[PDB]
Amino acid sequence: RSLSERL
Amino acid sequence: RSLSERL
Amino acid sequence: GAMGSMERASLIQKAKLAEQAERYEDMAAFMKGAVEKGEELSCEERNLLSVAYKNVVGGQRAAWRVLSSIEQKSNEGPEVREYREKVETELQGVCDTVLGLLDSHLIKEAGDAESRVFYLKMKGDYYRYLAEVATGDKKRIIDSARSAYQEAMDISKKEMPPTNPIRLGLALNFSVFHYEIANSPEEAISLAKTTFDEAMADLHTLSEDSYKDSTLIMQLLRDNLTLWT
Amino acid sequence: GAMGSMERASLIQKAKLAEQAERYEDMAAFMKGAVEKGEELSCEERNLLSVAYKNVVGGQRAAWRVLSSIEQKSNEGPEVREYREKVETELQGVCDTVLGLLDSHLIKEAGDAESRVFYLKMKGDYYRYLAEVATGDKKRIIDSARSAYQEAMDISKKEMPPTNPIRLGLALNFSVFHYEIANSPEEAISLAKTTFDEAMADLHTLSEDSYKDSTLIMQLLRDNLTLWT
Ligand SMILES: Cc1ccc(-c2cccc3cc(C(=N)N)sc23)nc1N
Ligand SMILES: Cc1ccc(-c2cccc3cc(C(=N)N)sc23)nc1N
Ligand SMILES: [Ca+2]
Ligand SMILES: [Ca+2]
Ligand SMILES: [Cl-]
Ligand SMILES: [Cl-]
Repeated sequence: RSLSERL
Repeated sequence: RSLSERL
Repeated sequence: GAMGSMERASLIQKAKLAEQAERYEDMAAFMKGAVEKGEELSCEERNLLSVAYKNVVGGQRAAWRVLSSIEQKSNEGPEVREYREKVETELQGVCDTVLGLLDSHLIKEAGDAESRVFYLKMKGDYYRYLAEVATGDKKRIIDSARSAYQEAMDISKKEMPPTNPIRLGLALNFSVFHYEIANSPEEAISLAKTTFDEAMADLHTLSEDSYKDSTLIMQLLRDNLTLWT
Repeated sequence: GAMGSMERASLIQKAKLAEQAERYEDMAAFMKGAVEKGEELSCEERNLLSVAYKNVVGGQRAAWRVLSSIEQKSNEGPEVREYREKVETELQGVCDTVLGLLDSHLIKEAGDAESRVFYLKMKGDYYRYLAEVATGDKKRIIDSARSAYQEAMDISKKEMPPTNPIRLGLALNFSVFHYEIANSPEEAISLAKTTFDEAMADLHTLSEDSYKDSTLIMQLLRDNLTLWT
């Protein structure tokens, strides 16, 4: 699964 | 901290 | 709501405490209460809001994926479907709550690029999460995510440098939207590459600390490009 | 309660699903509903109940420790105390719920050693968790934990072999009670050593799989003895 923005 | 029973 | 009697400053203080205690449901409720005071949010406060709800919906998404996988296997009693539906409904309620805060009235009062892009990106993100569980209506949800991301992109390209972390995280998530939701892997790859290359060319303008912030997000663009190609 | 309309078998099935999805609040609510059907619980069902509530209260204990640490530093506005109190009250409510299920009516219907020892140990455990946050009343809570553990120990020594995993986990947790709650580190060390040595001497009677189960718990006794001496 693609990586989205992290905190 | 002491280790207690695990699942 | 139940936070109507608590001071705004106390809600923010308790949101930060809840983060330290990894109590993200509490953190979200505190930040919802802070938003509902009606004042605009500072940069730090916007990020507290995002962190809280991202953690809540992230747990729900992970659970939904587990259950949906079990459900799909069983179709290769009603309990698996029922419980997947329960989690799904809770997830949709969280997304609706966030979208409601953005619509009443965070976005309309956001005039600076850093706030307006942040909120429009958030609107894209939570419609994307709704899209992940949507079945057929899925089309109008996808279009709503696309529209919010696109407006955010247009502002960010006009008003922010290519290394701005909000601009980078927006482009990252819009590329994920293209690849995972919109069945547009070529658009995803093109966006990730152009975003990465334009940020690379702007790094020379940055301090050491800003350089660290920007390159951390760029690495996620690169990791996706590795997975996608 | 809200689970009164769901079949017992469906509640158990959904508890297992919630475990797979790491939805432990749901898992606990499902198992509370199953208990409230009034039938005794099987060995597997008892462990589902324990896993669910251990995970719920474990998150609350971890949060409470973070907040209490922040609170104690601040005493080296009311928000830190207020929020620690909020988490504390929620934790106490979870413990009270579990203790209520044991008292109405799991323990009184439990006649076999494996069920009765399991439930009495659980009663000791949740009074111990109450003791961790109790201040002065703390004495009566500590005595209730001690009494439950002691009754469980007496049955386990009469009715179970020294390698029985329930007997081992009981002795482990009672030793933690002695060290962490009762200010009796020598009693804790003595209990851990005697428990470990008597289990060691019984390992030769076990199958490969039972040997693995028993030695895993024995390792925790040994790890505590290393920390305590
Ligand atoms: C003063 C200030 C401004 C911005 C931020 C910030 C920026 C991007 C992400 C993030 C996550 C945060 C959190 N998980 N609490 S703060 C934060 N932080 C500050 N202290
Ligand atoms: C048929 C059966 C009997 C007992 C157990 C069991 C025993 C000790 C701990 C534990 C945790 C469990 C869980 N986290 N679901 S089951 C379980 N399991 C079975 N399948
Ligand atoms: Ca191509
Ligand atoms: Ca001594
Ligand atoms: Cl359900
Ligand atoms: Cl509070």
